[PDB]
Amino acid sequence: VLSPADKTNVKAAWGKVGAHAGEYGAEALERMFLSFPTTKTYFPHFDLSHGSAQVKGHGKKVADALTNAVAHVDDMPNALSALSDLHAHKLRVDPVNFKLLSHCLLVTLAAHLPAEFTPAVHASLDKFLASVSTVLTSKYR
Amino acid sequence: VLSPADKTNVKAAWGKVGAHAGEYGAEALERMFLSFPTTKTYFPHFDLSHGSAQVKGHGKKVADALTNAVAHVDDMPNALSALSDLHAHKLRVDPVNFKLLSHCLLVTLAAHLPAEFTPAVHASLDKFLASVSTVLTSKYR
Amino acid sequence: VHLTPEEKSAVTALWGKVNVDEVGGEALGRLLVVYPWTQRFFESFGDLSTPDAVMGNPKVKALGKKVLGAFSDGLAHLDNLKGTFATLSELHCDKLHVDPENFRLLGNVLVCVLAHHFGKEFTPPVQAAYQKVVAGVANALAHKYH
Amino acid sequence: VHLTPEEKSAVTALWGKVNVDEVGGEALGRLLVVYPWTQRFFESFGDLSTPDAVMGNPKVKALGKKVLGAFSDGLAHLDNLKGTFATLSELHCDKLHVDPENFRLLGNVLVCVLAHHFGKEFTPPVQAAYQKVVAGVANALAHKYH
Ligand code: HEM
Ligand code: HEM
Ligand code: HEM
Ligand code: HEM
Repeated sequence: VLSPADKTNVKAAWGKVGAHAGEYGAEALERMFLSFPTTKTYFPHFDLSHGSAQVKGHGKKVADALTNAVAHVDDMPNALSALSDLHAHKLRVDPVNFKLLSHCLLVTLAAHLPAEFTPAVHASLDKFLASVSTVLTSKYR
Repeated sequence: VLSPADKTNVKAAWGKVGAHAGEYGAEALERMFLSFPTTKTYFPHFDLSHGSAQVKGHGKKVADALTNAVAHVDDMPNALSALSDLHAHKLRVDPVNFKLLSHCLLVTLAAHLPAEFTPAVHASLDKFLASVSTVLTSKYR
Repeated sequence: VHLTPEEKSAVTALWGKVNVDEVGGEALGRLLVVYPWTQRFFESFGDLSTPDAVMGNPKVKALGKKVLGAFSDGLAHLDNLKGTFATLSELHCDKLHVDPENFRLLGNVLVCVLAHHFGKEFTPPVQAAYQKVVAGVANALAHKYH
Repeated sequence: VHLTPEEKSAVTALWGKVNVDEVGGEALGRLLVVYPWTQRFFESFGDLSTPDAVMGNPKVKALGKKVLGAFSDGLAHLDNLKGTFATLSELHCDKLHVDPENFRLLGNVLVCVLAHHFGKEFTPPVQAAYQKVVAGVANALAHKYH
């Protein structure tokens, strides 16, 4: 359950990302592919090397989804419903992998927002990404 | 997300447990303590050996909570709110442990309801216990 | 953490009664039904659209039989599960990229299948022994990740 | 799966710059704040009621320092993490009953703390190398469960 403080913290941390949102999303993907090679198999039509325009383009879409989550943090299941269907039904993404990407998103934020990434804000972000991950894995059937 | 079929399946499987509910709850606890010794540490005021009146009494309370979940399957966060507070705030139960008890509940149902425990009903029950576990771990702060 | 003589007895007595042509496929089938993302690894297996389709799919039953044989193997070499499972570990980890969490899930599904099939004979001590086994197998199968 | 020479270089260069009196406590503190059930193991540590209380708690910082030293140890014996971590494994597994999933979480928290403290120096390849390390340590620490 996201507290009011969590919502505030997440809104504030994300607000500082500004025009870098797409870039940080791509960065998190890259960190995930390198640190957790099993996740690479989901992107055979992607070249996953550094500076990949595909990873870049994809990072923008990931970020847009997170932004959508932040903006509708009280209505996330509804907000990300299409995405949950996609990830469970078409993509069949292993739920363990959401924890891996969530970790890499946290690492990316930490590396870019030294002032914002306090222990409290760290906890809010973790809960936020876990709630997103929950929604995105809620549609297996 | 619990489908209508899931709700039907869970209602039907549970309905067959009848007067055995308390007993099966105690049995699941016992299976958990034996198979997963780390969980024993949460009950130092309990003797955990077979035939323990404490485990018996406790099995009844666990079952009552599940029954409450079944009866209010569309409103589970609200229905188990007190319990979620208890498990996160007072008890500080590790979330991994809910998966262990959920598994042992499934094993207990399987061992007692050969007709009911079809693959489909098995899947509904798993999703049900995972949703219960989600609610019960939703209150860390 | 491995098995006491009493656990080994319980485990072998029960395992002797297992139908080796059915139990493997039952477990694999249930994995695919209960944890549907696992179906991603079986796109060539044809119809997996309903629980009935999955359970009666001949490729599922055939592969299941092979899985059960590996568990049987495991049972026969509890003291060297790593060597026993080396080639399978290379396959599932290096070649397939199966997340090792799925090895734990399949083992637990197999435990549920044993409970279903032996009922009260599948006592809590008997399950305790089997959990050691499936944990062991999972850990060995994941070795290429470690 | 262990480290290439290039990863070992990246890892040791960065680790040399780590303040060993602060980073351990920062990681342990954050674990307690981010995954609050972990506080169950620290009832004698006094005030853990707020993020500030936890981070400035002297017992947390002291223990943190010991944790970091074990990672340092680990770094020095990547080829025998099991022996290095045996006594710690007995402690945390046989005595404390800490679920080994928590070893993975602490390692990841430490990775987040390194990213926070080195920023852009903590590149994706550098993190990749560190993940191998923390995975290794976690697996070794869990050995008494296997
Ligand atoms: C917070 C977690 C995640 C978010 C917010 C997210 C978001 C998205 C979005 C917005 C898309 C594009 C959908 C569209 O264009 O209609 C997408 C596609 C995709 N996602 Fe994710 N995703 C997440 C986690 C993951 C994970 C963990 C994996 C695998 C490890 C994954 C694998 C994929 C794949 C393979 C595609 C298809 C890309 C393509 O074919 O172009 N996603 N995701
Ligand atoms: C579906 C999962 C679970 C359900 C439905 C459940 C339900 C309950 C209920 C109804 C109570 C009694 C509350 C009261 O009397 O006010 C309780 C207490 C308790 N639970 Fe759970 N529980 C679950 C999982 C767990 C797990 C996984 C653990 C630890 C591994 C755990 C540890 C405890 C402990 C230590 C108590 C206190 C018992 C006592 O002091 O008498 N519970 N739970
Ligand atoms: C305890 C866990 C497991 C055991 C003991 C096991 C055992 C086996 C065995 C014996 C084979 C036959 C290999 C051969 O033909 O020589 C096999 C193949 C295969 N397994 Fe598993 N398996 C396990 C878990 C899993 C899981 C969880 C998945 C997917 C989620 C998986 C995916 C596959 C696939 C796709 C093949 C076909 C390989 C091929 O023919 O190319 N396995 N496994
Ligand atoms: C990579 C993971 C970990 C490492 C490397 C580690 C390392 C250590 C070290 C070096 C000590 C000092 C032992 C001594 O005084 O000789 C210690 C003690 C302790 N650890 Fe950890 N630890 C880890 C994870 C955890 C986790 C996740 C928890 C709890 C959730 C935990 C709970 C404790 C407790 C309660 C003590 C106090 C032991 C005592 O003095 O009786 N540890 N650990």
